[PDB]
Amino acid sequence: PINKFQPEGHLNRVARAALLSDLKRRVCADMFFMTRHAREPRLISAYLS
Amino acid sequence: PINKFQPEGHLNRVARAALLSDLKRRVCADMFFMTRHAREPRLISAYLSDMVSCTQPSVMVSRITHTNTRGRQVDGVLVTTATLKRQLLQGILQIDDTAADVPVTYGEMVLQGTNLVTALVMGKAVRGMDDVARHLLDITDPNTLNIPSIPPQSNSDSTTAGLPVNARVPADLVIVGDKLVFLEALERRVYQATRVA
Amino acid sequence: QPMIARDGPHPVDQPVHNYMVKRIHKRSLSAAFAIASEALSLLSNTYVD
Amino acid sequence: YPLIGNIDITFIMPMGVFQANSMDRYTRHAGDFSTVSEQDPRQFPPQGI
Amino acid sequence: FFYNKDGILTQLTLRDAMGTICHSSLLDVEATLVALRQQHLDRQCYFGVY
Amino acid sequence: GTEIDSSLRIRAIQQMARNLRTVLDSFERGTADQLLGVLLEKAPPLSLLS
Amino acid sequence: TESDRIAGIFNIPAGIIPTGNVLSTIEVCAHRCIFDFFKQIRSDDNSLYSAQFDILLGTYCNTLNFVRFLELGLSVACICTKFPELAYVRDGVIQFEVQ
Amino acid sequence: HHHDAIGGVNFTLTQPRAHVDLGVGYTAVCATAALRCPLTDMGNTAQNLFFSRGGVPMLHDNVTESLRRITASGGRLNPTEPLPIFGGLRPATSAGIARGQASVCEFVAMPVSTDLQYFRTACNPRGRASGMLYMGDRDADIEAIMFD
Amino acid sequence: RGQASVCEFVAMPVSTDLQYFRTACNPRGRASGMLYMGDRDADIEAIMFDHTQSDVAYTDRATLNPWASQKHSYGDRLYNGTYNLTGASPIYSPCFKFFTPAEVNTNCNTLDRLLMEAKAVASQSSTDTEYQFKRPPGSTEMTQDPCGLFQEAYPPLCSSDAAMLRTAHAGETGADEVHLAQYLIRDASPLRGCLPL
Amino acid sequence: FTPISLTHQLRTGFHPGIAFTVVRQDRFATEQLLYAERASESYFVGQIQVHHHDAIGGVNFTLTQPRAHVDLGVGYTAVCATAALRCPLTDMGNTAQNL
Repeated sequence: PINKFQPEGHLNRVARAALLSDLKRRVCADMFFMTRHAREPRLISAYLS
Repeated sequence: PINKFQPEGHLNRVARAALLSDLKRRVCADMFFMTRHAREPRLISAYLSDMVSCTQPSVMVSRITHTNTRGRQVDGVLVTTATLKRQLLQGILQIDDTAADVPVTYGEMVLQGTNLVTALVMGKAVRGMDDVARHLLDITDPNTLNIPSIPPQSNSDSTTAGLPVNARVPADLVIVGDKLVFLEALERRVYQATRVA
Repeated sequence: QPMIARDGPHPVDQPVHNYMVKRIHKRSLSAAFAIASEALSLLSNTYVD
Repeated sequence: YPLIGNIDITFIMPMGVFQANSMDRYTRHAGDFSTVSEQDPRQFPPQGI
Repeated sequence: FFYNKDGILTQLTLRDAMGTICHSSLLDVEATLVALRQQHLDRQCYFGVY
Repeated sequence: GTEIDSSLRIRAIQQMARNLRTVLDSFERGTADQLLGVLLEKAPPLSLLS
Repeated sequence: TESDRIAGIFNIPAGIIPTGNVLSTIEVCAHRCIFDFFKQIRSDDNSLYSAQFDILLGTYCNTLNFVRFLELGLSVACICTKFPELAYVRDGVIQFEVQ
Repeated sequence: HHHDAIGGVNFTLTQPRAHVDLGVGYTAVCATAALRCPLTDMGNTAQNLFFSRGGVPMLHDNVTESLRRITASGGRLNPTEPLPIFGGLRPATSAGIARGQASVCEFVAMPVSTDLQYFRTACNPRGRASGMLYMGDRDADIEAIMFD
Repeated sequence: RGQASVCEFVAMPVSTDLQYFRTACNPRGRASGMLYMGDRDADIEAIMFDHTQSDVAYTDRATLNPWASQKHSYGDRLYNGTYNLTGASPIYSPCFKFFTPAEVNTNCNTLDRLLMEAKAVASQSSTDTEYQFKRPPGSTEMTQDPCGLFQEAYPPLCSSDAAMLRTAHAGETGADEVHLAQYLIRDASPLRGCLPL
Repeated sequence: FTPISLTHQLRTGFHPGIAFTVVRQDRFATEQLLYAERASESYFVGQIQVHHHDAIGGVNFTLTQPRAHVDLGVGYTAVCATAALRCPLTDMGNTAQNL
């Protein structure tokens, strides 16, 4: 999400706060991706790419 | 829905009110039509075709135009975000070609002769004053052999110099409905490592 | 525009020609390029150095 | 354009019908629409649709 | 009660509307009276106003 | 036969020919419209005919 | 305003060949109350060099596509036949004999 | 038809034509297929019966005037306030229209103890089913179905 | 978690029909706008402020609330941009666009003027600050703005009780509308499947 | 209904005889979807001239170029629509406006 959300860098307060909330949600979600989405053979090949 | 639910125009109060209610319902419904209906490629491919075949074409004067390798000329450009380009190309739209023939030369204009003296003396000018004057004089001065023929067409008599050449350029072309369009999501060629959003 | 002929209690239509005039809109493009004063002193030696 | 023709459909609704038979005024459950009032304001004859 | 940007429960109560209804603009009736006096008024009865 | 009224006369006859071409095209355009009208008046509905 | 309108069209000298020779070279500044736009320059001036102009970038006109009734798919639902003396027909009839 | 016009001359080109259906049975079948937007409003627009003149009036004119005054209150379409004699009693025009042409609702009186299962299917608002569709022995069986 | 959005409070009577807020509604209590003409020129002022006639949309009543919908009511004297009561405030008012009569020329038709106003209009708030201030002088950023040309506002998933906002199934949220005197207004915004709970 | 008494009632927990609507405007980041036709614009390119001025280190060269664009389409030759939704920039909080 750091290289996806911001184009270049040096964001203001609001963009950094929204990016930080997105970072919190993303690091809460996809931490055990291979023991959670083990049944789906497409999500693993989608996140490895 | 303005283009569809109004056939010709000159709508009265009742038809405009019904059209306004349809406009409100449509702008409430089709707001995030691609990130919402992501699991149904059929609806996305159905509304992209409506988007492409819902705009009127333009004038048709050209010498060398953009085309694919086979020879079919292209019908426009569908400029996207790279994520939306990837989502379109993975399972929704089909690739028609990988390389295209684009023109290289620009095609310049200049004022000289009658256009130069017309711009300097009276302060007006026109594209191809020699050709317009030649057509007007050859449709006005001579006898009935040449006068009763004024076809609205590209014409383009004389028009010395030019360069009709094409170059093969790698770019992905998709097809939607019956139209062949470009699909460019230009974010690395331009707007990359520079301060512009 | 084309025309269509019809009968009954409908007025007889005659074809309509339209004339439209559009105008140009002028924009620009600008880009900067700086030369340091030391480089200017180096490139204006005039057969001394 | 023809084949875009119109149709007319007429709708009918009764307004002040009170089910006069005492065997017809049934509720399908005990607490279907309970209230706080000591008299239920639904046994009264209706006045609107 | 409604939901935040992240899905957190938030609450707006009547104490929040205290920055709007407890202003001096609640008693700014003079422009309204000036606009109302410039209309067409009929001779109404004066039992409850006199 | 002056050199300025000739262009106006040519524009007049060109406008007249351009008008008359669409006037003659209008009958071929309207024959299908009349056929659609009289075929719509002549057709019973399927839901009662079947 | 009217003087500016007079001077606006067909701007001053702009390098045109002279037509007639003006005789009696005298002081023209004294009787300046003739003509419509009088401008006197000492030696030279930078307002003699102007080249602004208007340009027309082309006219676009479309041609109609004429339709023919036979080419449509609606022509299969009728048998068209000509009859020049139709205005003198009182009540034409058709007949059927079905067993 | 060479005919004079506002500025110049108007040429009206008139062509006559005729049609015969040369089929023994029925040779054209139409059917409604799709549904576009409804052109009317499904609102609550009560029909005002004060638009008509001709019936017997009440003896007191102030009773009729006051009755029209209360009837006009709480409704959309009403006769205009000066009551234009020698006129059509058109309702006063309004501002812009939101969701289409308003459809009026006509009220039919009927007893309270009415079988409610009659209105759950395709019914007839008169209360008794009628029409030309039921015949078989005579000609004047339409006033016997409708009124006898 | 981002720039804080201010909330403006509009007074109204207690016994207000609650079904008006269950769809896309107007905060003024009376539907207004330039979108309903076709007969004369001075009809936009008769829709917005003349209460002799009925409402255009909910056409059996004059206005939902009589405290913020007349010519010189409390909400109209508080939130109109003509009177300029809040001029010295540097803070954006989100109900400024719902109360201010926009500048209108009557020459064009409604549809082309609507398409002209449907484009990416300039912003009315600030981005780099932290309180949603007024538009800074000379800031250039274009936002596609729905519900500002239709003069409507979409109700989100809100309720008067936290108990009925969530059901006990480890999954979907609640859907019961009214329990005893509380209420749960279901989501009518375009964000039906977004903004996770 | 005095505003001091309204302050007392709103602080204590009383419910005065009035009700409110909140209005809250929110921003969202959206990825758009633009389509353009073939002969959508005519784009005229001028000639480039330079500008010269000093700076804090040396001199600055400003290269400028005038250009003009014409939309030579009869109808509408470009259609855009919002396609996707990113994270909302603003907060959907409860910040009461102070008058």
